[PDB]
Amino acid sequence: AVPAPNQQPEVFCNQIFINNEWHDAVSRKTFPTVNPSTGEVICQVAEGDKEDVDKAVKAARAAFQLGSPWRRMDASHRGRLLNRLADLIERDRTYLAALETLDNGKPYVISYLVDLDMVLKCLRYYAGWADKYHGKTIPIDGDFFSYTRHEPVGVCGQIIPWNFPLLMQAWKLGPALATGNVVVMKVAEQTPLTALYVANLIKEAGFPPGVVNIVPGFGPTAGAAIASHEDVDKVAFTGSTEIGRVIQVAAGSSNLKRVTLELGGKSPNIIMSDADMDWAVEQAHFALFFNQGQCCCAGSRTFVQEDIYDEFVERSVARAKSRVVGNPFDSKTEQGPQVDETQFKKILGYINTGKQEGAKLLCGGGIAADRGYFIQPTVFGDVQDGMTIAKEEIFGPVMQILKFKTIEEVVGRANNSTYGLAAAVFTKDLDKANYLSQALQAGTVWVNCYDVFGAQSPFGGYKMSGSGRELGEYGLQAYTEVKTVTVKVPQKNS
Amino acid sequence: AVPAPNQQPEVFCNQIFINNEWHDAVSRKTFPTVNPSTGEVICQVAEGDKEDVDKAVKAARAAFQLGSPWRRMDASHRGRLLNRLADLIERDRTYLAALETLDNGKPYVISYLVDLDMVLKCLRYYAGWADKYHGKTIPIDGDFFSYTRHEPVGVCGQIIPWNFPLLMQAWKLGPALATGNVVVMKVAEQTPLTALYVANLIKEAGFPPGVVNIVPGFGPTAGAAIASHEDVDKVAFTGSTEIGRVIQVAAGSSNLKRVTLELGGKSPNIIMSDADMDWAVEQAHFALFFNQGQCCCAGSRTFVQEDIYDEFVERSVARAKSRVVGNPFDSKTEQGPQVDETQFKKILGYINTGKQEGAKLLCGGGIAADRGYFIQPTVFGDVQDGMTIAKEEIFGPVMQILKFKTIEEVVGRANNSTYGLAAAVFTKDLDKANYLSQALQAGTVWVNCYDVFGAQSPFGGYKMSGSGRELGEYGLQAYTEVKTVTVKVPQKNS
Amino acid sequence: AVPAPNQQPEVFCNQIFINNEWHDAVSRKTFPTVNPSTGEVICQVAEGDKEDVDKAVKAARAAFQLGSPWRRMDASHRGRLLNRLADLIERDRTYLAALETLDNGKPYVISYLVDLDMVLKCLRYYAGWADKYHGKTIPIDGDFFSYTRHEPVGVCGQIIPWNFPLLMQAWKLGPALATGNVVVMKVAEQTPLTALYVANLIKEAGFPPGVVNIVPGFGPTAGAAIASHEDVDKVAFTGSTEIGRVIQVAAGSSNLKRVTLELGGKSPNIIMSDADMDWAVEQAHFALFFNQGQCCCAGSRTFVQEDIYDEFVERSVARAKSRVVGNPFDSKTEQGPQVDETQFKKILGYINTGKQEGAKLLCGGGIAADRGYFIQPTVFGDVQDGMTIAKEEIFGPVMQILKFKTIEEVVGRANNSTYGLAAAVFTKDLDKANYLSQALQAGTVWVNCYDVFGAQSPFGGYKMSGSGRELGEYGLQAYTEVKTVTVKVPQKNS
Amino acid sequence: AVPAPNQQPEVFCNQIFINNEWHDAVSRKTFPTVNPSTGEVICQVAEGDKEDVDKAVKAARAAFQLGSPWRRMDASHRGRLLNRLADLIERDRTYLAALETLDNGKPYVISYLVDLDMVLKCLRYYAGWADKYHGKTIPIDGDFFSYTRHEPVGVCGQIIPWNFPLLMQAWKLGPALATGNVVVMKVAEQTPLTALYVANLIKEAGFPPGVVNIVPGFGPTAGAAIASHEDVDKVAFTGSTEIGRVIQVAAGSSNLKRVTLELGGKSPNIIMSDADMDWAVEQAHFALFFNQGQCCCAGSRTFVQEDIYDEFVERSVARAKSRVVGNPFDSKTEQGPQVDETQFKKILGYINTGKQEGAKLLCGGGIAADRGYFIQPTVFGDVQDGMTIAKEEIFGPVMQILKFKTIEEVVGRANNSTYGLAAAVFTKDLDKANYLSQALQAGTVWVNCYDVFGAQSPFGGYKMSGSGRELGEYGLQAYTEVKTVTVKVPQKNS
Ligand SMILES: NC(=O)c1ccc[n+]([C@@H]2O[C@H](COP(=O)([O-])OP(=O)(O)OC[C@H]3O[C@@H](n4cnc5c(N)ncnc54)[C@H](O)[C@@H]3O)[C@@H](O)[C@H]2O)c1
Ligand SMILES: [Mg+2]
Ligand SMILES: [Mg+2]
Ligand SMILES: [Mg+2]
Ligand SMILES: [Mg+2]
Ligand code: NA
Ligand code: NA
Ligand code: NA
Ligand code: NA
Repeated sequence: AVPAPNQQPEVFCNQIFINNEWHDAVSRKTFPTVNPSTGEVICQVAEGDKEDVDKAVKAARAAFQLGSPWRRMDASHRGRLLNRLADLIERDRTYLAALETLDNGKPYVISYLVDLDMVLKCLRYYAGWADKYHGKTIPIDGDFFSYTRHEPVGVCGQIIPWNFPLLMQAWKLGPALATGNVVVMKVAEQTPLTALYVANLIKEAGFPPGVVNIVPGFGPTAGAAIASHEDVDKVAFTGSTEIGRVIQVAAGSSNLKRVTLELGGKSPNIIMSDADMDWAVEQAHFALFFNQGQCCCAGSRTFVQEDIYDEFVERSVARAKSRVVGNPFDSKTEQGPQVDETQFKKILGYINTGKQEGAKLLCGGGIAADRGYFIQPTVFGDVQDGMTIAKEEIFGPVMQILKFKTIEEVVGRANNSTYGLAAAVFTKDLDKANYLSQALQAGTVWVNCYDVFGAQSPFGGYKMSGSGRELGEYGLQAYTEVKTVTVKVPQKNS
Repeated sequence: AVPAPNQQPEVFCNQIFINNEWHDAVSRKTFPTVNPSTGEVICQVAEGDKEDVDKAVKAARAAFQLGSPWRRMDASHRGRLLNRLADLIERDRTYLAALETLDNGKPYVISYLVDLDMVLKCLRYYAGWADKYHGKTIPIDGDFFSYTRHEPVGVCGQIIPWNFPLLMQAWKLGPALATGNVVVMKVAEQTPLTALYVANLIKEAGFPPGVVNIVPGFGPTAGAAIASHEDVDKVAFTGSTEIGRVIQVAAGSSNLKRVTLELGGKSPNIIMSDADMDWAVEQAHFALFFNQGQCCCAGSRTFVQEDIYDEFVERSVARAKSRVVGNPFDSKTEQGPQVDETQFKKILGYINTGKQEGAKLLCGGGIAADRGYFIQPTVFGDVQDGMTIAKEEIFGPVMQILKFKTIEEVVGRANNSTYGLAAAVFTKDLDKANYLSQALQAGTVWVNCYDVFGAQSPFGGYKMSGSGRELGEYGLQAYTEVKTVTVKVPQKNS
Repeated sequence: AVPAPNQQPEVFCNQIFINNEWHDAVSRKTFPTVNPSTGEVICQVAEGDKEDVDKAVKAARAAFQLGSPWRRMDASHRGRLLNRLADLIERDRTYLAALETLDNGKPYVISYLVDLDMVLKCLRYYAGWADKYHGKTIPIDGDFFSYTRHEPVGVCGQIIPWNFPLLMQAWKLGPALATGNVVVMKVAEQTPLTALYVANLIKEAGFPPGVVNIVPGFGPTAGAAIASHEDVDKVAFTGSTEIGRVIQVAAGSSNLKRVTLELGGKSPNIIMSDADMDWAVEQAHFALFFNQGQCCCAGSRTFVQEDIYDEFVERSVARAKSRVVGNPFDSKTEQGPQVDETQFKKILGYINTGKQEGAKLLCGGGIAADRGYFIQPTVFGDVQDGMTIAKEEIFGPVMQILKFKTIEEVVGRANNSTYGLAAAVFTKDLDKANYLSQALQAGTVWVNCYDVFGAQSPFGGYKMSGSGRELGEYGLQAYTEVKTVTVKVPQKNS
Repeated sequence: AVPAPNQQPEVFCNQIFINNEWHDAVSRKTFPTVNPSTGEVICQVAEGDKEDVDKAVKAARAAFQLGSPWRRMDASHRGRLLNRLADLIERDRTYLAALETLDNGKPYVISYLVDLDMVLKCLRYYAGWADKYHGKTIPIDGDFFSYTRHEPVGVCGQIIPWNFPLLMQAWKLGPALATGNVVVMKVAEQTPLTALYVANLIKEAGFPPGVVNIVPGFGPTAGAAIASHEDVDKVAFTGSTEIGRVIQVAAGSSNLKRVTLELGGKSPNIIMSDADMDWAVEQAHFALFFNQGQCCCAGSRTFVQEDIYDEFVERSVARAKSRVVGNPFDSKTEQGPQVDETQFKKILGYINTGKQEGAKLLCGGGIAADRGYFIQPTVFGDVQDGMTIAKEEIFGPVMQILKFKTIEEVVGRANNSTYGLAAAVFTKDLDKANYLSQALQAGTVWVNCYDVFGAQSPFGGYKMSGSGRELGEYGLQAYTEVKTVTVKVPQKNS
């Protein structure tokens, strides 16, 4: 039961957020944000750059000073604030979901039932961690009392992507705020709206000025300014592998700020011959096509055992052909447009590459509508490991199905990648499930399911899919600076 | 690769161990310890009673005084001491294994390869815990600095059974010593020898006097004296459910000392129709017949799915018939005698009960030799839940095989018990394994295996099979007294 | 800032709470609950006995069945429910505070600003734990996958005292519910009202029927029925050392249910010569007189160094004399009446004992009013260790001041007790503070403060002050049943 | 009790260690390692470069393959191997200490009693962690079973400095091996000898070929090769801030390997007016002069309160003048030479800068001997925050004494630095100690002591002194790659 959306949500926030106030870019420049469903401009947004980031960092540093309201605040109260923010987001759930769809393109039903639900669960999960991430009292040698204080890392720069606007903001703000840090966030230029509105809710919830600062703008400008800043203590980035390298290089070239990266992937979804056919087919479809295929851990490499290959392919093709593409605001729409023209073109280019390299086009392969950035659900059969569409992150509704014979074979082929964000295994066998989940080199291995995220469970990549983990208890590690205090005592006893 | 045993090991220790010295009982009384393989007396052992326990408790209390060598000793050094004890036990491995067999009756090969190996692995594991069981620094509300000190619980009374003499001693000493406690141990009257010799090694290792005290003697005397003592802070008991109740009542009646119990069981071993027949058969055999069937978590209720029942039974009977019973010192012996005459007769009474109640005797059922306490491997088929041999812990080589149809059925029947120490599931199906492991009400659930103990994994019972857990990190909880220190500070900051 | 109270709050709940419904006792019997400020009957309350407890246990067991709404509920949702209950309690904060004062006697201002605040903080803290009390994946030896499930302990019997009605209920419900257990609570016969109203809010919050059941009644009847019940998995008791013993004996005599106890104390408050005089005097007053002296960890033994003894006593006596005693609803009242006539008389008997044993009566010592159960703030000087008022828990506004010379002397004198609930040290010296906090044998050691409780910090006693800990992460241990699952895998790898 | 040293220990190892075998550099080139005490060449050492690192990485990768001896080895056995290595290092303690002194220059007595003792304590500590760094079982939403596997991070490149050759090797090998990783270590060109010999002991201990590989050589060559390698999963570096940046940039430019850094410092040692004069003076001396002043956390900024400044300075100057400089093998020597000519000159240059900037030279200031790299213990008084010697890491026996008035003042001045490795506070006041320890922006804050390291307590820097922590449990974080396994189950229950 999803509330009727407002297909034309009003925009109340489109500037730079510093000290709980709205500012125009120092340059006074603005950039347009487009609605992918029509190709039309929604509104202008302040174009933050280096000078704006500088104002944001100073505000955050000021809010982080010893003795400030944010630093003195009870840990439990930080939890109270996070829950309040969640309550406020829930109050405006219908509006935010609509605005999310307008600027991103994903179906409103999904924005409401999935994106916003996950945002609420993430913030509420971390609210609980606020006063529970204990330090330790250590039984060190000699006559000493030794313990550790889990302090905030400090001024945290957070650069996020456009595929899950609200959710990426939550995954970042949740752990940072729970541990008492201050934030300078750089939202994606393609989807700045929903994040900016949430800043209004952050102010309404009671967060002190400067605790959360959002600077909308481009990457090489605002993004690089944050990564290279001399007064930013830590940076958390989610995006392409290419930019992740630039982020880490910026960190090492500047003040050696701490770094955590959540990059792309080319996750393998392995279907064994003993899998439940109907379930595997539907899950494999979801694994790749979810969120217009714009998911970091998308099952972009569907390995299917030769005994069930033919049947699996027929069913997969049928499902892809029945996948409804249209206006995201229509409750019947399963797939909306791609985020922008750049992604639109990049995906079409990959489809063309797939055709040239010898992959078998089974369905789709072209534009789905003359207005917007809609692409037909595309499925390639008989894909070989050496093919481009088998090695590069397409980030669109383009499925690759590969055939394999043995379990040893598939392990080597699945792990033969520079990526290692996620992986999946579909089987009814206990030993095969354990054998594969142990052998697969990925941050997350789903068994008989896919895209199962939980605020409780860690998520991150192996190899070049990133470093560090987000969500769960692990998501607090990167936002904590450990201090050891060793005190001389008259006589130590157990 | 088992060294030739000394079939008549010399006894060097047979008195009360207090303050790293050997004492006769105050009463000067002694009791005989018998060799179950011949029924002959090995030697006399000091019969400790209340007055002897009192001397041991005072010695322990003195060793636990603030400022004592044991209290001031670095946590890491306690670890060094435990590793030293392990090394000494390894030096005398061949001797201890032989002595273990002589007094307990289990096969020498098993004493050497299993019991002693596990003892070594238990002590070495806990040695590593000595300086790693951290306390916490807590982000409490207000201007305070709050933290916890994990202190030793104090004088720990440890009462152990006779089925695994050396191992039960290790499971008790390892965690207690790693956390800096002092001990007053009451070993079983049937097998006091090996534990007493280890006391010599404890002294040789460098442990301060009074840290470990051992009082051989009977239960209602020495055992009850420890459980009811006004100066014993904690008691850990391993034995029958009947005595466990007595221990807990004694604790409540005395000084409210902390209690942890490891009692009996009637563990169900579930064999699904899709299990590997050969494997399940051999494992089910081991699950019940191990250590003359004198194992707390023995799979005494073998549930077999109707479609594979007949074949499973035929193979089970054949294996039981081929099981070699004889002199424990003979390399070909799989099963030695029962611990003593009391157990010998108790088991025969159960076999008679099984015949009278209608269970089908498939093999064995009687005495295996005219000398010693040897009983033929016995297997009962078509056992029903209401039968005595299906509800009561037999503790002998008596196997119960029950038939079942559905998975929902077996769950209910397996959980329909006052016991809940362990359980096992044999299947190749992922979902069946996960379904059963979650549903079964047991402290340990083995999947496609049985009797897999690891110093790293906890062991304990649900319901009336005990309370608390031993082994792993959990094994330190009961030996730790938590102290909170909350300090007023000028101004708290995150 | 305190809202004007309704000095005559209406009672809406006075029956037995089972399956979210109100029931009369099977016997139809009722008992009167008195207002200690007037000695008049507030109303009648259903007198629950064994048969009523049986209905409660069965309902709880039913709500705990595998596949039930409570068992299947997401852990995070349990957190949501706990936060909802907290919100409902805050909505009715003014009403609950008034009702607390009416039935207990403590000052309304304190009920509102302290009791209810602490209740809200306790529930909100534990709501955050609901989905974060992780189990473990263990690197066990051999080819196995070993892990632990942290399951609910089951049907939890919770028996609470009358000194902090709402708070004791919160301390019990918070951790139990956070971990997925079901509850059968027995509230104190002297103060059943507030807890019963909270049951209504529990139903309003959405908790499934049978998750929380409250049975008002007496101890030897309803209380003993819970402790001795064959289907109660765990019992948590807070009360006298005398009844604690009875509970533990009942547990051992019945089904060996797990037990945690929170008993009395005779907590020492040590004031060193270098302490801040004004601060120590005020805190020492609060340490003992708080909540009409009806506090488990009351600083009933005030040790003062000889060089500051005379001045400390003069100031303490003056503070005691200025302490306003009267109607709890009057904002100027610091101290209300004692809970009932039984306590009233017991305290008067102790004051007489103090006079007879040679303690110097400095002020007070008699009845403060003709109506109600008011006792004058009483101070005894030159108290000796052997005196009864120095060894037994008075639980009234009776202060004992003892003189001491050295720091070594006070450690021995403070530790020479069967109690060990709490302790405190007042000093400006780093070494003295560390020396004492380590040496003191108490569950909580406050430094330069007293009665500082935090939902984040554990609380419990050493020796006969109880066993186990409440609050903090440690508060979840007793409500968790650990299950180890060890699965055989094809080939284990690190 | 120090055994007489062999002042001319024979060198047995001076090549590249790959696959438990000794190899010459592919280029066949060698470099000389000098004895700083005489300026003479000890021996030639294989000069490893990129090609040799490539051989090392491939061997490490091979040893890390799924199914290899190192991967299948029980975690507990990895602990057994670490303890064995520790025992072997202890067997050869006298020899290793002598060789440490010969190549590094530090006093033999210190090498024996401190360096080697700490090495032994580090390895034995981590040996215990091998099978205790548990993963988690998470109570995720929905019908799923979610858990994490704590897997080894992989091929770990470890680059270490020359100030503590053996110890730096222990701090790196202990955690890496405890968690099942493989290593390619690059020891300092100035002190390669001792580490190479330890490789012989690693082979003798039973560690599989390729698990530990050591490549002696220069930084821009061998070091850079490791940091930029496409198949190295993680790099741990200990050295200058300058090279730390190069390492992080190389990591971002190559394969985005994980990075942890342990850089330099300019640690403030604060002496309050109420400190114990004698103690503070002796500890301030040790704080700076330890290990010829070649300590990362050296107290290079001694802040002394004005009221005790003159007395503190007089005593400090007297202690520095009495400090015995000479042959490190002579028992009376407190200070040996600097590690090499480059450091020698760098330190002399800093002393010159101190004289030019206006700092008051109180003692020393020049060369202590005509042979070797000996520098007189130098003390500068009246140092100002803006002076070069007050901002840059000198790494020599040059002490800076600065005067201050208030506690608020010293906090600001102590924190006004790009470094933040450690700090110290000397005071008898509880409040001041807690105020300062909380306020100071440093990885380790010592109270009434200094240079107190424990294998149990974390060590690392804030700001530019590094990132991540070493030692303690935290030391395992960087050598662990978290994997989440989420399995669909029929029906999830608590
Ligand atoms: N430890 C504490 O925090 C605490 C709390 C309250 C009172 N006390 C001590 O207890 C003394 C007496 O007061 P009290 O009568 O209210 O304590 P109590 O132990 O008798 O009552 C506490 C709770 O236990 C229940 N209870 C009583 N008998 C029981 C039994 N036989 N089986 C099961 N439950 C039973 C009572 O009904 C009540 O719910 C006080 O003067 C004080 O010394 C201690
Ligand atoms: Mg880009
Ligand atoms: Mg018995
Ligand atoms: Mg009573
Ligand atoms: Mg260099
Ligand atoms: Na857009
Ligand atoms: Na015997
Ligand atoms: Na009352
Ligand atoms: Na050298």
